[PDB]
Amino acid sequence: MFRMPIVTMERVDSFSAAHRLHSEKLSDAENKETFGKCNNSNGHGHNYVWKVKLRGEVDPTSGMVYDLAKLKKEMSLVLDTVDHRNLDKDVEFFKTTVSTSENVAIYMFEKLKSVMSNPSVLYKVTIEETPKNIFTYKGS
Amino acid sequence: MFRMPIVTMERVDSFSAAHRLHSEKLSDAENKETFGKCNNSNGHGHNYVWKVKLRGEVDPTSGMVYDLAKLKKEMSLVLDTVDHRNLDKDVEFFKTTVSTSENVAIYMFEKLKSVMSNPSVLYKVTIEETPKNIFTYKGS
Amino acid sequence: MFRMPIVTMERVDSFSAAHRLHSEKLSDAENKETFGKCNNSNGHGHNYVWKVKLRGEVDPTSGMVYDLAKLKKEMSLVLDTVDHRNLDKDVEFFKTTVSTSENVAIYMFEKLKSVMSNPSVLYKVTIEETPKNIFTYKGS
Amino acid sequence: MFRMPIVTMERVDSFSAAHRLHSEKLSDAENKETFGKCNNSNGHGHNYVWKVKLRGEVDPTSGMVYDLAKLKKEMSLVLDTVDHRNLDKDVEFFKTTVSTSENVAIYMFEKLKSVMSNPSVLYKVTIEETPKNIFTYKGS
Amino acid sequence: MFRMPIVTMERVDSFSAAHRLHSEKLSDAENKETFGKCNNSNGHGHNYVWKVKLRGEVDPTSGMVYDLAKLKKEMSLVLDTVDHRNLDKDVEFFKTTVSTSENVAIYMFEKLKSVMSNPSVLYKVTIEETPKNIFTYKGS
Amino acid sequence: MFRMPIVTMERVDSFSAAHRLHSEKLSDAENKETFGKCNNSNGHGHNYVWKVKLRGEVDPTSGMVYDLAKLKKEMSLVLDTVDHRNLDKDVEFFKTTVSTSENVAIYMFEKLKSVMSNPSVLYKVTIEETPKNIFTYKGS
Ligand code: NA
Ligand code: NA
Ligand code: NA
Ligand code: NA
Ligand code: NA
Ligand code: NA
Ligand code: NA
Ligand code: NA
Ligand code: NA
Ligand code: NA
Ligand code: NA
Ligand code: NA
Ligand SMILES: [Zn+2]
Ligand SMILES: [Zn+2]
Ligand SMILES: [Zn+2]
Ligand SMILES: [Zn+2]
Ligand SMILES: [Zn+2]
Ligand SMILES: [Zn+2]
Repeated sequence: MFRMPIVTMERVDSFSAAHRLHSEKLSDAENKETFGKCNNSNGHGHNYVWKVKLRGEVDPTSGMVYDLAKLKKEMSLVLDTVDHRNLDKDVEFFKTTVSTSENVAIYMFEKLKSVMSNPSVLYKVTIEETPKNIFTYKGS
Repeated sequence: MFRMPIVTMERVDSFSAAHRLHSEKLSDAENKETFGKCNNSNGHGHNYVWKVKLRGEVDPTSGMVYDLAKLKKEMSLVLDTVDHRNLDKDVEFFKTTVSTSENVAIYMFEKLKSVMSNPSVLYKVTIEETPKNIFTYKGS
Repeated sequence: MFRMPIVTMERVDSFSAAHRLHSEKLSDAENKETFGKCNNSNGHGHNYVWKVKLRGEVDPTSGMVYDLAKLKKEMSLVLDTVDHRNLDKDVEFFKTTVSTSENVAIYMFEKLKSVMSNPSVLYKVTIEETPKNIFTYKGS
Repeated sequence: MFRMPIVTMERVDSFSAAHRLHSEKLSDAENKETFGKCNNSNGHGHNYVWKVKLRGEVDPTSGMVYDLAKLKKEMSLVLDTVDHRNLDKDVEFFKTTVSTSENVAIYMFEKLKSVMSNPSVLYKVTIEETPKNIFTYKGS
Repeated sequence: MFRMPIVTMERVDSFSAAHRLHSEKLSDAENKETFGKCNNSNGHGHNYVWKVKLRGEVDPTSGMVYDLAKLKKEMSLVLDTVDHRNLDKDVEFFKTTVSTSENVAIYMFEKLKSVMSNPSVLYKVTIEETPKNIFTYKGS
Repeated sequence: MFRMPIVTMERVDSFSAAHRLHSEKLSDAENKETFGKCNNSNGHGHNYVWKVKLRGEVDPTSGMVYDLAKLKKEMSLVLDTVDHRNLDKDVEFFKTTVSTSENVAIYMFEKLKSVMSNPSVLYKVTIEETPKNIFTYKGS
């Protein structure tokens, strides 16, 4: 056995979605106060940038940390759940957990981990809600 | 009189909004066929980039095509109508004109022209629905 | 009849390709002198950004200058010819016209025009050879 | 004779400079009112993005609108005048014309035109004072 | 008690400032040699990008690592000290510590920490002096 | 002695290169299957973004983690080996190690470390093969 160099591989994609920040554990007034304009009753939306970062040994034969073709398919499966959708209304997960970008990052990390051929190399998910507001999550 | 150099001045801002592409002049099936995933019943959303381009003589005293402080205020007035809103439900204009980015560009151009201290220098509006889909409008 | 507002619609994609700048109408020395490091005998490469800009009346029913789904398919047909290829060796056109980005812009414009469902709205092609070197072409 | 396709070629570079917006034709109070925080007595600064756009026939032999190596040298000559400098204090031109980005665009266009091997193809200069504030100039 | 997922939240803003790199502990010649063109006597300037990264448990009710509205106000307080200013002349801190971007990152981190409602979640500051030169600091 | 604040300094540059992903330890069919379109026999290419990140104590006199002028020269030496070249054919290293971006990141890290005046501060190399595919390496 010979341990190979450890490298990271990150793949960037995006999805467009609507949402409204509204907690079922808060009153109407509290939701307005906590979430401000993000609580607009008819919602608003974002192009979310999703970056998926893997870390692992370089394979000596393929030269890859992970098969990009395989990652593309797995990421597509996750993106299908959220792209051109309303997070709070169309995605079961967000019925019971507020759709802040913190919680979106967690959702995407966990859903991806659930579909991956080799989930052990999943290292970090990034969600950019806008170019100015960036969230990351590395799991438990 | 002495005509001064003609220069353009462009200012970039953004707004987050939800929408759904659905024409009242189309059947449900036709809307699905025309608009595809963009017709998702609960909508989706974008961070829209708005660029406002002015063209005019440079003022010999101030060195400006237009007062940026004034433009910022006028652009804010327009952005207030759409930011963190649902275009089709919250903005009267989109009740009767489909919220394609073509029509958003027209809306923003016309609304801005309506609030400007000097609307004669308004030259072009750009809307980037995503980084990959860009629309421009120069008026009548 | 009622002429509708004229708007532009631009769609951005990319392709990765190898090339070498070498004219069959120049000597070896002249090619080295004209093209410098771009004449490296084993070639070099770029991620080329391709932007396709259309201009036309907004449709009153669909709200679109052109059907994006249709454009995506037509652009794919063109991109298939160049993506992950060697321009000078794999693309017949470049056997007899030097693969400068000027000539790539012309190639992509003409090939796209050749496959378009409605080529009359094609307005401009942009090729970014790198983020710093940008070329555009509007046809004859 | 055979007229060749007309293509544009644009090259992007940058320079870092300090400035203060202050007109000798305005009083202290007027300068404060016209220029606001831009009139800060000790100045402020920008990374200015400079884009130089040329337009002309493609050469049948070289495939180029202009020799990029030559443009790089000519642009360097202009950039030497402004990079890591204070516009108002170090550049003679700005002693008598206010250093607004409108006037910077004009300055760079004219200075470049003055050093170019083939100035007839110079088509447009862009200055981005910040990513949000963009100016262009096409000459007389 | 139940420990919640740990997520990062990063907010990006910018400021324009002039500076000159000049150490009071170096001779004129040494300053020229150490700092080169950055020692230009009348200074130069940058649009500095500032990114503020927080790390902490997601709140189960609000879904947030930190209140963005609160962060915006706190970051504004820091930005007021440097925006449209000359670092070395207008900001007391830089009279006695050289205004390299390393030291700017430290300054902004410490000043922000000093005004924060909950400074325990401050994790990292980034300063981009230009798009090509990036500095980060995580405190003591 | 007094330990100074630890800060990172990162410098971004780029190079254009051709390559083909093909392992000498795989059959023709296996190479096609492993590498797909990346195995195109005449190759393809990328503008690779290279970021070089250093980490170390801030110098109390210069205010720098490292001399940028020195880093620029050292990075140039590495870039000379790959810019406007074919990785697999022109660079000895890639004759025996597949030119995946994982292995490019390792190559650039090790080659830079080999030429650095102070290699102890080298912390991380990033290679962006395209804007969507990003690799990093921190050494052994
Ligand atoms: Na909302
Ligand atoms: Na975003
Ligand atoms: Na929809
Ligand atoms: Na956008
Ligand atoms: Na070559
Ligand atoms: Na490019
Ligand atoms: Na000032
Ligand atoms: Na800028
Ligand atoms: Na200076
Ligand atoms: Na910057
Ligand atoms: Na290949
Ligand atoms: Na890249
Ligand atoms: Zn939101
Ligand atoms: Zn949409
Ligand atoms: Zn090339
Ligand atoms: Zn300024
Ligand atoms: Zn500086
Ligand atoms: Zn490749």
